[PDB]
Amino acid sequence: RFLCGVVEGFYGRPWVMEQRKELFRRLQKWELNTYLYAPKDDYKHRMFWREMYSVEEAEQLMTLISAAREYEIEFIYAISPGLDITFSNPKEVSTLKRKLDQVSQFGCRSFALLFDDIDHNMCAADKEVFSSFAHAQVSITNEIYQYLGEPETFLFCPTEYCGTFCYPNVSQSPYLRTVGEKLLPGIEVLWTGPKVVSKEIPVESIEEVSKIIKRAPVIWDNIHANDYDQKRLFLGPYKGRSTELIPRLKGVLTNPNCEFEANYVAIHTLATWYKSNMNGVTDVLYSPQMALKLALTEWLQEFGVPHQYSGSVTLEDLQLLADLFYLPYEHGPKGAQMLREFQWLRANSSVVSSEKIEEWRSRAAKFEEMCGLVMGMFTRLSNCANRTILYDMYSYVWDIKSIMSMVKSFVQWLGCRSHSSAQFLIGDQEPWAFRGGLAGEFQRLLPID
Amino acid sequence: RFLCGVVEGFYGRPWVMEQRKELFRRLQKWELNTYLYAPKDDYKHRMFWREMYSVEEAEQLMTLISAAREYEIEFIYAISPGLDITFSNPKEVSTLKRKLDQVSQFGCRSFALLFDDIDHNMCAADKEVFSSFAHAQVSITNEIYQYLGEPETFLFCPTEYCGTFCYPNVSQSPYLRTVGEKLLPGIEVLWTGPKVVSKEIPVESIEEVSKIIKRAPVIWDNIHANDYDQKRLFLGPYKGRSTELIPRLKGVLTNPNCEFEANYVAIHTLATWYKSNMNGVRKVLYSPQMALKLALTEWLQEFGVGGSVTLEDLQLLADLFYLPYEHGPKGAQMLREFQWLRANSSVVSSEKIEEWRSRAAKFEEMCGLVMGMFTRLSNCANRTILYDMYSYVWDIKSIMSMVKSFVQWLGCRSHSSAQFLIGDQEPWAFRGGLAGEFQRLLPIDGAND
Repeated sequence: RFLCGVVEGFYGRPWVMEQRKELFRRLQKWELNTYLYAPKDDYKHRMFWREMYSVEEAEQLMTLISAAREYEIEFIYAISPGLDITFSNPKEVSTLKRKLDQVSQFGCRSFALLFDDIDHNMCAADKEVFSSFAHAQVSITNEIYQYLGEPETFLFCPTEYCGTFCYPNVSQSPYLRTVGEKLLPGIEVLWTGPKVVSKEIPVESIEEVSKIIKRAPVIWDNIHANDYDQKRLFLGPYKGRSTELIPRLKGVLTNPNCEFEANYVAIHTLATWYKSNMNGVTDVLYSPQMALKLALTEWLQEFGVPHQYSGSVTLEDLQLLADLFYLPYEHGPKGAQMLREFQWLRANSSVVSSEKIEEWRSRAAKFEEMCGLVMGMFTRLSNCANRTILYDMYSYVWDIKSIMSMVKSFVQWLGCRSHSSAQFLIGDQEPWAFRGGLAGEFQRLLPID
Repeated sequence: RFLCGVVEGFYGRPWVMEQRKELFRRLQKWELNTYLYAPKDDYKHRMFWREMYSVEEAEQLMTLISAAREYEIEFIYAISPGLDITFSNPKEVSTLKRKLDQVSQFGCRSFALLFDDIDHNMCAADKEVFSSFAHAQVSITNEIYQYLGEPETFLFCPTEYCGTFCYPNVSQSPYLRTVGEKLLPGIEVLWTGPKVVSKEIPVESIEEVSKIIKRAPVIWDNIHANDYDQKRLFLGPYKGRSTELIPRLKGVLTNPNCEFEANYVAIHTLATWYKSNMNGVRKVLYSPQMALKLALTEWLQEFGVGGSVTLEDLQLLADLFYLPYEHGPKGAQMLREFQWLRANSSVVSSEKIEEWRSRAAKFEEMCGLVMGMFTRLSNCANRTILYDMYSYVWDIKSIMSMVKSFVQWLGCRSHSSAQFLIGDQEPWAFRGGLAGEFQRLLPIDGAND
């Protein structure tokens, strides 16, 4: 039993039920088998957890679970009470029991309770009754696990769910020691990696946290998570994770972008990565570039379902789009090539000599060709017939077009200003000082590398 | 008489029909009377305008027109033929006639021809039949206008509508002379301003346009439109417009933000500019500050069901996202305080450093006010208003917290190391993506020769 699926786990704009039914269709085509419902800004889930659903909310949740059971996807209703809860008071425990009982009647078999992004200080009665935070949380998890008759897949996310959040280490922390000692063995734990956003989840960190919890954890994976930076978007493949982590784990649950239609690659490459191996003890039987190419090919076929009726987008346009928006700690090959060409062009911009003028103007012409490629990419993407995918990522491609036009203008200005032929950079483009709207001003007034 | 209303005329995701009915309810509540439907990223309006409506969206447009007529708002179905239109081809004119005629059979009574961003001239036989491009546009506008038997309100938007678009000057341009002579009266024109964002439309620019168009223009407002960057919104007043423009104009149409729920303040302050100030003809009196206070009071009344949001939070929110050019008083105060502190940064922790610490204490207090504004706005009952503007308040929250940590490092500059915090966020994990990196590498005023 392996829990390979998608956790909705971001902040702000939760998905709609039609999007989740399309997600359940998408997982069943890709042989994935789980879905963890935990949207942080759904107000019946986090900010108010004592409040019960209405009749229409129960109906849409009931048909959501029915669509999941139709599509062989294990719906896991999670619930995060940790912002305001008295664990010592049994009234909050019984209210949580009532809420989990009402969601039991909607057809849910798998459940979870989540304790994330909360301060480590407790109440006065919680400090009076119980010794530490982890003892109270593991007593709540054991009480809910006994109250629901020990479900087959129950998930528990700790407050120190990554390597930076736990102190002093992953092994000397008293929190993970209490969690590993006092927990029932059928309850799977959640984990993220060395950070909240992990560049890599190495094998040895998984093995030492499997020592400290005495179980194989399920990695909540915020690789393509979009909630911390809403100016960014990630369309890279499922990289940074070795294929030998599958026998050392109980599940991989990816937390994708806040926009649903930008998540074809981020779930399909996870499906290809899970299809690499399933058992047995720079990567063997998995290439992230080949999984990225397969994801973009199937996504181009998704684009071609309405095609052009009611130029079209090509595969090279999608590859440029994925290379422009790749990873929280990486860019694409084309994006890094454009970065190093612009850094070269602004290096010797002030003094350019002969053969030096020849190579400068040739690489400036190559940069203008790449700028025309991104203009053609945006124009062919805006002429597509799948309108929902266009509306989900219109701000990002609009922002990269509106930046790259002025970058193309400044490279044309530098081509003018290599020789003494008057002009000004102000006369080429107006030097605006209001990008971001008092956020980019503070961002540019803050130091970078 | 006067066409004071809202043009839904941006790039991005167009609004759904139910929030358009909510918009019609708000326009009925604020004594506005117009709505210019022209969403530029719609696959039936701008591109593929020749395609007839389907058998499931025709009833949606019919119910939208009937909901407009219920609240006594003039639905103006604009159409943008200017992508691949052949003006001299009569079959294209017949397809345009059938397309407008099927909206005329949907109950729509006002129509508009829109010619934005088509300033490229005609070609082959199209360019030689007509003497100028404007002659072709006013001839097909007169043909459509007499085909419909002269409707009461018809709007012709040229491509030379911006003051910098008209070449040369305003009066010396041949386009505005051809439009002002060879177009029939009763077809009112659309004029944005001396700029495309229109910081200040004065009386004299309106006189210089009205002497060449021989009528009064209905003024387009991109004063709160965020379709050019989509990284900020605008909650400011209707600043930059004299009260005496109402007898010299035929209408004012406001293009608001692409997020619908952030448009309460801008449309309401337009309403307090019009219906509370000089409805009559009078050939300074409107206070933008009191209009902003009234708009924020009514928006606070919208915000109720209880997340305890106060009016100081909304004044702070409107000051954080204020105008395309200006900022709020509190936002400019925070920016000038932060640049004073980063200019007068203490080497170690007499007179200078004490005043520095006092201003740093006030700065961290108002940063905590920003945090309180976000955490009270996240607890509001009406979730859709939160979901529309979540990215902007999240961005300003995270940027304000990093700026507060940088001020905390600046208070102990000799003691602490690795700048603000070494937490693998020195590029803020490449904030903005490639758009942010190329924007920071653009020489606005830092590397400006």
